[PDB]
Amino acid sequence: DKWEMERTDITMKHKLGGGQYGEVYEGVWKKYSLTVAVKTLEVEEFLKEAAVMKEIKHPNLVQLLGVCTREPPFYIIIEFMTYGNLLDYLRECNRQEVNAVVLLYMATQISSAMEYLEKKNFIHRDLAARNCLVGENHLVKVADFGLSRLMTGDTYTAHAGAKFPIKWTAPESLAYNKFSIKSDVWAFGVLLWEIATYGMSPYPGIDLSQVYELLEKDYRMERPEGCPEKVYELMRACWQWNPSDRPSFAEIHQAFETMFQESSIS
Ligand SMILES: CNC(=O)c1ccccc1Sc1ccc2c(/C=C/c3ccccn3)n[nH]c2c1
Ligand code: NA
Ligand code: NA
Ligand code: NI
Ligand code: NI
Repeated sequence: DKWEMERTDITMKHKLGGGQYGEVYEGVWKKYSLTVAVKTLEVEEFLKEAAVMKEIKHPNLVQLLGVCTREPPFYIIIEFMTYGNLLDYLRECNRQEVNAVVLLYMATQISSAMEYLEKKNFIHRDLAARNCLVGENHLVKVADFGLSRLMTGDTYTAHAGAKFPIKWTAPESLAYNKFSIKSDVWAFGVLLWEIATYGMSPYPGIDLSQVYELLEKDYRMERPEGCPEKVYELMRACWQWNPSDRPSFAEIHQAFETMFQESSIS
């Protein structure tokens, strides 16, 4: 395995982001003088997460640097994203800096990554602002591929009693445990809303237990202040009850590439 490397190549620092990420550590890869992120350690899931990261490559997907899978503790070496997660980044930013153009740019990058996954027949299953990472100059990458899967059909069935982030999860996924690229499209809609609100929590003040009933009744979050109408329209298409009525990531991406360029012209 070309991805396999010597653990002693890495000097292990403190846990990343005060522990919010689970067991993931800042580390220094000494040879290359490089700060990296190291995921350590059922290991069954852990190892497949690594095999997946070896299959996917894209400028907006967090890149695998290497692994030590041969003996415990197991390492998963991932590129270090200097600004941390998108949620905290949106909350803490200077909005004059991270403005309407930047928000468009973020959606374009993320949708670019999802269009690539869609074309490859993968699903992510954990899309959300907390799972995106931010680099210099508002570079954004999707991370956390632990639940990512290469599909054999058009649908994937989570194991019985698996539990999900209710406010990001598509109705068919909540009810039937069925995931598809369409379910990702739904979650991407929630991510857009997180972006438009600079990291507000979705369905504000609405208790988790009532969310599914509301969706069945075709309640959807309102258009965030300052959110351009075209973007709200996309959100609403993402939240269609029928998965087959949700746009593809190819379409979503094209819509953002268009908006982003027109905004850059101004
Ligand atoms: C087990 N958990 C994950 O794999 C996971 C889940 C959600 C989001 C990310 C990750 S893995 C991860 C975590 C942090 C990073 C970073 C840097 C994090 C950071 C950097 C500055 C300040 C605060 N946090 N670079 N690359 C990373 C990869
Ligand atoms: Na999801
Ligand atoms: Na599962
Ligand atoms: Ni593109
Ligand atoms: Ni494209």
